[PDB]
Amino acid sequence: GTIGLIWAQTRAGVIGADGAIPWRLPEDQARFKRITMGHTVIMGRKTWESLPGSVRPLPGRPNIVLTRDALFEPDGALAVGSADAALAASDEAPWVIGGGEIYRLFLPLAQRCEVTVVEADVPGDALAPELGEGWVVETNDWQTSESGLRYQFLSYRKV
Ligand SMILES: NC(=O)c1ccc[n+]([C@@H]2O[C@H](COP(=O)([O-])OP(=O)(O)OC[C@H]3O[C@@H](n4cnc5c(N)ncnc54)[C@H](OP(=O)(O)O)[C@@H]3O)[C@@H](O)[C@H]2O)c1
Ligand SMILES: CCc1nc(N)nc(N)c1OCCCOc1ccccc1CCC(=O)O
Ligand SMILES: [Ca+2]
Repeated sequence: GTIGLIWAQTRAGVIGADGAIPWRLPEDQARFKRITMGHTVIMGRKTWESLPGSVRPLPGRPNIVLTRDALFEPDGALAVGSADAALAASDEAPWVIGGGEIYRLFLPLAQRCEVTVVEADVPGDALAPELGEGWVVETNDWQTSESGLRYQFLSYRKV
């Protein structure tokens, strides 16, 4: 089993504000879709609710949602009550897709983090997990989106 985390953050670590992602980055959406397609995706209940209805559930991927309500019913997805239960229901290579609470829950089990860093001085109430010792990453050139925002992809792997 290989657990991955995937997220997009500002340079300062912000990932969400008022239940949404406070920027638009189409190159990141395309990358996220390509990376996770065909894999189990694990998310917190608030992230399930932040999904636009047209992509809820995320198509072509088994959706798993963590909640403490044993009778929460995400149509087209599986609701589970614990990290162990989510992994027991996962395929061999699940991606943890947020949000802040769920990233911190699965980080100790993760083997890679696919991170998009965005150049945006925007505040928020949800933060990316802190990567301490144990990870190695190669830097990539910063890119400019058609939306005009500058962004960087980073692929962290466990040492
Ligand atoms: N930038 C990115 O890449 C990215 C990606 C995804 C989301 N986000 C943003 O992040 C924000 C959401 O993050 P968040 O931390 O607020 O919410 P979250 O982690 O997505 O969901 C939190 C919820 O998950 C459930 N949960 C948490 N710990 C649990 C546990 N141990 N066992 C079972 N269920 C558990 C609870 O649901 P119940 O209340 O139902 O019990 C809790 O309220 C949004 O603003 C979203 O836009 C950003
Ligand atoms: C694209 C946002 C995003 N980007 C990265 N790098 N990691 C995430 N965990 C993430 O969040 C996933 C949850 C929200 O996903 C969306 C939010 C708005 C529109 C579309 C999608 C996903 C679309 C798809 O994957 O088909
Ligand atoms: Ca129903």
